[PDB]
Amino acid sequence: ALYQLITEKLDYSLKVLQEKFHENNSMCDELKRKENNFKNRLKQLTK
Amino acid sequence: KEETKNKNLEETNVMKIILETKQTKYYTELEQMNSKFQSDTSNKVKDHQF
Repeated sequence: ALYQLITEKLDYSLKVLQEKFHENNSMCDELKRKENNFKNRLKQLTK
Repeated sequence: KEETKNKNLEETNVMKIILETKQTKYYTELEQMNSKFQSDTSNKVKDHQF
């Protein structure tokens, strides 16, 4: 009983954590694009 | 005096080995189940960690 339920809990937790990792990667690259856009906006503004 | 020891030891050993055969019949799953948990759970643990 300790075995099967805990192993299924962990198998579901793997998906739970991988979802948040993928979404964190998406938020990270969107942050990268945002900061690049702000820096290029500054570039054009100075020009 | 000899016969007392003879009968005691003989019956005692007969019962001991017979009940030993009866008893030794019960355990196969404890260590195997534990190990077969951790064997396929180590990768999950490493996933959790990383």
